[PDB]
Amino acid sequence: GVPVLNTPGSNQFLTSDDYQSPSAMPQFDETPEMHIPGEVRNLMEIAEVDSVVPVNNVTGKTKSMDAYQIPVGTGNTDKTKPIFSFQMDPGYSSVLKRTLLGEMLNYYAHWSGSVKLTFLFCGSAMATGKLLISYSPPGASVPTSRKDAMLGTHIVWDIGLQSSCVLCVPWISQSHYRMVQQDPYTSAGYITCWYQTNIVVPPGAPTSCDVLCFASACNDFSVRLLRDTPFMAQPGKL
Amino acid sequence: GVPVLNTPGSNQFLTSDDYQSPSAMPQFDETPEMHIPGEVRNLMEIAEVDSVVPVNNVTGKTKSMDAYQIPVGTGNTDKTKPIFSFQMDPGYSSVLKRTLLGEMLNYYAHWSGSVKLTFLFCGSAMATGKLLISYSPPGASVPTSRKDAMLGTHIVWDIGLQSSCVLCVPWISQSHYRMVQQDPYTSAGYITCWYQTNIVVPPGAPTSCDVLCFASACNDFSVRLLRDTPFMAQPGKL
Amino acid sequence: NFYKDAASSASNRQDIQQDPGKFTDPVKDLMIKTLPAL
Amino acid sequence: NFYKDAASSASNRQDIQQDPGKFTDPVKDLMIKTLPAL
Amino acid sequence: TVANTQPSGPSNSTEIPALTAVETGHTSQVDPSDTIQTRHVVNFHSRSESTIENFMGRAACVFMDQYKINSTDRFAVWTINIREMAQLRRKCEMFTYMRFDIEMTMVITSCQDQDMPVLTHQIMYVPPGGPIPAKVDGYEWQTSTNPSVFWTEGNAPPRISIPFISVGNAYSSFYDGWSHFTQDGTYGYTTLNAMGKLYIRHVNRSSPHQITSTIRVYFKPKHIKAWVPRPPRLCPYINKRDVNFVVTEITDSRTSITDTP
Amino acid sequence: TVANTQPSGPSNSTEIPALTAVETGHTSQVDPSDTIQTRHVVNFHSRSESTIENFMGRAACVFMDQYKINSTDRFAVWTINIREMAQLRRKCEMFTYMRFDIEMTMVITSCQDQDMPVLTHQIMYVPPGGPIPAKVDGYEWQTSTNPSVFWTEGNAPPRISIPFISVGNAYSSFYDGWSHFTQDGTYGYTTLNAMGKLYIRHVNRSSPHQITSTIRVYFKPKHIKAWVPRPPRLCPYINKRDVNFVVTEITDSRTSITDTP
Amino acid sequence: DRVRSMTLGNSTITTQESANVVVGYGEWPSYLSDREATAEDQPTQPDVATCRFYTLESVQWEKTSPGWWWKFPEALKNMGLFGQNMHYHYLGRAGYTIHVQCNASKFHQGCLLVVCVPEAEMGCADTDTTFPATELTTPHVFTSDSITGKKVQAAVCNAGMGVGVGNLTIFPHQWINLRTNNSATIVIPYINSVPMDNMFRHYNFTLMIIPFAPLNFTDGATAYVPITVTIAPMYAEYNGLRLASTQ
Amino acid sequence: DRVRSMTLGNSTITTQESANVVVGYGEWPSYLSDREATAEDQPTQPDVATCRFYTLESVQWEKTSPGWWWKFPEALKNMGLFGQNMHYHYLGRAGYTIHVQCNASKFHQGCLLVVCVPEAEMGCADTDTTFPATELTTPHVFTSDSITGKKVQAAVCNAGMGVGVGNLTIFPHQWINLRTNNSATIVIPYINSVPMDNMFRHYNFTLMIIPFAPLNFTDGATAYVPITVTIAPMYAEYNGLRLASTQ
Ligand SMILES: CCCCCCCCCCCCCCCC(=O)O
Ligand SMILES: CCCCCCCCCCCCCCCC(=O)O
Ligand SMILES: Nc1nc2[nH]cnc2c(=O)[nH]1
Ligand SMILES: Nc1nc2[nH]cnc2c(=O)[nH]1
Repeated sequence: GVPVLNTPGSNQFLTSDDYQSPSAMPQFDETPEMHIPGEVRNLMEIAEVDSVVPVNNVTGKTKSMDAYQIPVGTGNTDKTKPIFSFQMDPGYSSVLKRTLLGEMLNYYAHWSGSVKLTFLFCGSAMATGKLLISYSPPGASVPTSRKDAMLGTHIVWDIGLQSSCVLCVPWISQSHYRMVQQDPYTSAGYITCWYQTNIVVPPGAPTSCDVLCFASACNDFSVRLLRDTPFMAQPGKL
Repeated sequence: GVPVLNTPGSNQFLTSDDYQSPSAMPQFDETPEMHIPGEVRNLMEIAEVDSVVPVNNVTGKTKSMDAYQIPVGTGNTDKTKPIFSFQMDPGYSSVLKRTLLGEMLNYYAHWSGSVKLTFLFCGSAMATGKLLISYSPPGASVPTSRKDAMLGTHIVWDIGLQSSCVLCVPWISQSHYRMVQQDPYTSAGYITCWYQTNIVVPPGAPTSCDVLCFASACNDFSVRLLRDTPFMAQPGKL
Repeated sequence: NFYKDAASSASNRQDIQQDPGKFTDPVKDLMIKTLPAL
Repeated sequence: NFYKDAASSASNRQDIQQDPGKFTDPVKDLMIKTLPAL
Repeated sequence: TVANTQPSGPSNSTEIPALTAVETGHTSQVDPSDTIQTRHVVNFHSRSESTIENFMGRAACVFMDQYKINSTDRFAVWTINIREMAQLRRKCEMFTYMRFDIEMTMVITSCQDQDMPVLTHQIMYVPPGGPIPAKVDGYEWQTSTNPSVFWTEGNAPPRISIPFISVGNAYSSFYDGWSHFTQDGTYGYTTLNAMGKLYIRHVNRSSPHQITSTIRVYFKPKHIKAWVPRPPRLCPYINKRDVNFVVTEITDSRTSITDTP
Repeated sequence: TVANTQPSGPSNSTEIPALTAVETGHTSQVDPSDTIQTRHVVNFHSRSESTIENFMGRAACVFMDQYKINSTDRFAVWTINIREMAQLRRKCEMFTYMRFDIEMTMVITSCQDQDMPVLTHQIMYVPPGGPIPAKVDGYEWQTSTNPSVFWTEGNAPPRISIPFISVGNAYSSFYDGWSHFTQDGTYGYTTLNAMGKLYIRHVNRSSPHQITSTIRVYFKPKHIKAWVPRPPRLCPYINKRDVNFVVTEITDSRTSITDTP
Repeated sequence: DRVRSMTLGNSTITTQESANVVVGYGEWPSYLSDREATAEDQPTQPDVATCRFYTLESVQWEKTSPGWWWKFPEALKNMGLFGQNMHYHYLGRAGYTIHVQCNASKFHQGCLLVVCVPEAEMGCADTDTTFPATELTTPHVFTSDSITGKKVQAAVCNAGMGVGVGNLTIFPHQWINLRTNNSATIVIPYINSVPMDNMFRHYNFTLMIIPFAPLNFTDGATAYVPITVTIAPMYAEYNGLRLASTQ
Repeated sequence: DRVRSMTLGNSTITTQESANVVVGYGEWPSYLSDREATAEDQPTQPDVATCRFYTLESVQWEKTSPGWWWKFPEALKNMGLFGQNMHYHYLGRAGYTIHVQCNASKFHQGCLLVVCVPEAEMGCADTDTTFPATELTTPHVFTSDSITGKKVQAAVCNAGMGVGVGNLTIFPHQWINLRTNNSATIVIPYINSVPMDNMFRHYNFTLMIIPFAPLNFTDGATAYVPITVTIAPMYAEYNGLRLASTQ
């Protein structure tokens, strides 16, 4: 018949291909389509949803509930010390690699866009305060004082009726994408929190409160290169 | 010539495929088409035809004619006991797996639609009666009294000149299809028969009559997933 | 159709026809669902 | 499309749709970015 | 698609859809819309996979036999019939008359009981009355007008299409009749089964060791027209040239008429 | 493409984009254009590879088992489920309900534990309730209405397409419910998993030496619709018929809340 | 619509309690058309000499009688001119109005299945031999047991052809329920894979009468309840004149 | 926009410090349409007898209480006519306005996660067995430890279904922050792979209430701070009448 020429790549099985294949069950009558609530068509729909961030994942608090809550107190000591501090890259950072942002990000090799950190204050209604949450791009060390941390993209968050604040990490990068894995060339900055003034509490209210942290993606967030997740780590037959 | 690429699935033999193949006998003059009466174009044409249901398939009556006839008598005893009772699913039920509905249904894995049970009364012309044939969807046990059975989709059938009645099982299912094999997730209900009043017979007529049962599909009946029948069970070379 | 012969063709699975009236009700006198049978 | 069956077809990778409004803000009363939440 | 269910309400009238007479040879055309109260539901269910073309249109095994390389066991012969194997027989013995043209697919697997070079097979079909070979160097094998397929191993299975080669307007699965006009001789469908023998051999002249090939023929009916449906077979398939049977129970038994699991 | 970043300037007003309330179940829709001063940048970045069709549309291994030539270890059986292997399970246990039709690709590699002639394999699929073979000369293997693939070695892997064969409007990865109506019997998604067994054997009758073939099935979902997203699995996959787990740390630990590398 | 009359070729049939006639597969029989014919010879069409009602020998229906079967066209040989045109012609068609009639009182009960099965290829009693032609063709009776020998396997559950006897409802059939009707009329068009066929060596259909509900009556009612079969070919035509065959 | 009222079938709900109601996945529940239905029987729609607020047993919230879960629809059995229509019908839908309410002072602190998880398939405490149905369904409590036995693994970090408990924010949920609101209302449309499903053997969703920030207060404040769940089905309809099931 028509003369054909077999090129390289014939009779192979590439797993990520787009070919038509003969149906095993011809003229099959599928079940009629029904409207189920909550259809997800893109995984960046479910990476842009908030998720509580285990910031206090110190040794002995991870397999508990105390990993999520950030201890914030009222006192005279250690008000020139950070409240927390962690890497901003949501893939390898030991704080936000497990969030919904970090779970959907570890199936990918490259990522772009702005992430935002939402801080819910879980104190009493009478306890008021102000906090400085700052982001500093890489190139220098971690900010060790509040003076060095207020030079980065920060926010002074007054705690009142609203009781929640969003720090949008503004995607200051050299390149268009960053590696999800940890490499020096594309490493995100640092997210530190500081006491702007203090937490002030009335005589009868509990003096030890805690901030609850969130993290999600913005509308310009995208992931770029599919890979397998390292978390599952199957040992053998189930 | 034209560069081609051999995809997976080449040089295989899928049994249920739709390909063109070279004719072994080219320019063959087939025998002219003739009109033979009774052309069947769909197997649900011949599953919607009635067929006598061996309801009385007790041990010792199956390899006989007494399997088809349902004993209905005139007496004072056992009028609060069912006349018959069986599973409604026509694939695995030991009563209607062999009917024409069940023979064409066992070539398939899924089935949908309403089945209907037709009851022919084979008594004398002077003997009259009333019967309650009920269908109860699953979720509860088998109805043990006529009070519990008249809560399902039932019919009170007066026996007279017409002498035949159709109980349409109305397809009350959770899903669009049910499994022909017996699984708990998609199991049909129960079909029980009861004495509404009694069978009343004149002095000279025979006091022991019997009801003859039928079963067929409705117009909304369909089968969905082709498989092999388990009945044939070839042992070896013929 | 890459062959001239008609037997050397794909199976016409697409068409769906049916006439169950020649099996379920082959009777001469028409029987109405509503009316009594006799 | 070289096959009649719809399951025997290429993956529709090209289409890109999304409705993140049913997950991020599923609230009844509309919440403006500018205004306070309560 | 199948018929939708029309909505009905409570009815009290002199019309009786449930009341029927089976003795009229008539199957009642009633729906659940006639007996009980129903809602309007739109049935998008189709009967596309219950048609005769989809039901019969799957390749079923019809013949297995061995033939050895390096006598009469050197090649195979089948004298074509559907009745060799039980599962496709029960589908074809479900219609009295049926008109179809089939393509056959062979699955030829050689097995060693010293290295086979490569095996090439010949599947020669002689129409009825043709010369039959009695040897592998028969002289019959040259196929001047017999259709024949040459196949070397390691390739796709040999598929060729066959027309409707029956003398009559349809193949007959059943023939309640005799062979001779005096009502004598062969009884049943064997008389009508005049389709030629099928001869399979290795075109390799010999082999250093004993190689036994087995062939598997897979008929798949297409362009199918079936007439006069009949009930499926209940009892098994003792013979190939006759519908003979041992009597079997019609259905699986229960302990009581009320007894149910 | 993704949304561009609009230019903003210094702002001093009674509007507060940063101030939110998480307790409203509401994720703030703010951008970096609301918190800080930004330049106008045109984002040509797309979300084309994060879609469900691109994410799930890669062929993942779902089944490996051996079957030998020359008993019940002569053929393989799988009773189809996604739960055999952990990596595709975590992608499918990420959505509660998901509706897709899959094509399966087999990778069949025979290995010797005297020369194999050539190996031809049969992958027969019985839908649920069909006859199961208990032997290689079962009689079940002839596939009158079961789908089946015949494959001889040295060719392209056998790829065939499968439709959406579920009873329900979607496959359910999770079923928080029981099998029986009395809340008894089998718990979990096992009750819903009614997809037939998959039978693989050598159609070669025998072999002079012991040959052990292994099969690798690769499902690739396509035409994918997914509903009700749920968080990815944290703890490992102890069983196949149930989501049972040993409790594990939520995240890797640090030494202090301020401690950072 | 219970009274009915059938008049064919000087022989009429009167019934007053009957179901309506059942037309086999919805086709009424007719003569062979010019486009579906195969024999270029002028066919013999004796419409009134052969297409008329022929009454077979009646059979006694008892409490334990299993059933009966006739094999047509052959059963109609040496009966009138319909059997004479078989012996002189090689080909033949017909359309067989089958009128099975069984009357009773209102104090008798029972239910017959009058079913016409095309190509009821029977089965031998011993599974490894073949049985003579006198076994197939006083109609042969079924048995409520298992026979052995050089005979047709005439068990009732497997109706002779090896199927479920309750599944014989797929064929054109009626029921004689003694409370409703006392007759069953089935019209059978010419059903065969061939336009004309020989009437001796080939049995186009068999008539099976099987009591699903057996006959029952108390003392005093008439014990002799006979079943009479009245078969009338329709649109019968013949081709291939020759010397008479001796059978 | 903090005050709100919900009136269903003669039962209204008043709240004065609350977030706005969260509609699960942006779909408000409704009756089953004619094109997406599967059962051709007229469904029972008792809109005022069943679609009303039912108040479950309140639970005490302590400084060390891990959490609670209910399993609906089943938790609403034998409660009003919504539970009676379960026992007599085989199928069912609803839309479950869930109003979780927990009040405190301005001197109490704490933060609950009120999350509705569809198909919260739990995990057994011992990884090789199966646990009875009384384990799943006084709401079952989580534990801030690891239990062992024939029980559901009710650790809090793995919320029972074996995920990160901070990642339960993907589901329709609210927070009860005691400084902001004292109630959380979630509306859940009928979420299932099937148009109607049985309400006994199948748990469409579970209601998990998990304190991320624990309850804390000094001496003098009220120690007994209860959490009350007020669930009201919406657009509930039933199909498949039968005898009452004994469960
Ligand atoms: C190498 C050439 C091969 C040609 C093989 C020709 C096959 C003949 C056609 C098959 C016979 C089908 C008979 C069916 C009869 C029935 O349905 O009972
Ligand atoms: C040789 C023929 C092969 C045919 C194989 C049929 C495969 C059945 C379909 C795969 C089942 C998919 C189940 C997914 C359920 C889930 O997502 O939890
Ligand atoms: N008398 C009569 N002639 C026909 N010709 C075609 N159909 C019929 C029929 O039903 N009755
Ligand atoms: N009352 C009310 N009815 C609806 N119907 C559709 N959406 C809505 C809603 O949000 N509120």
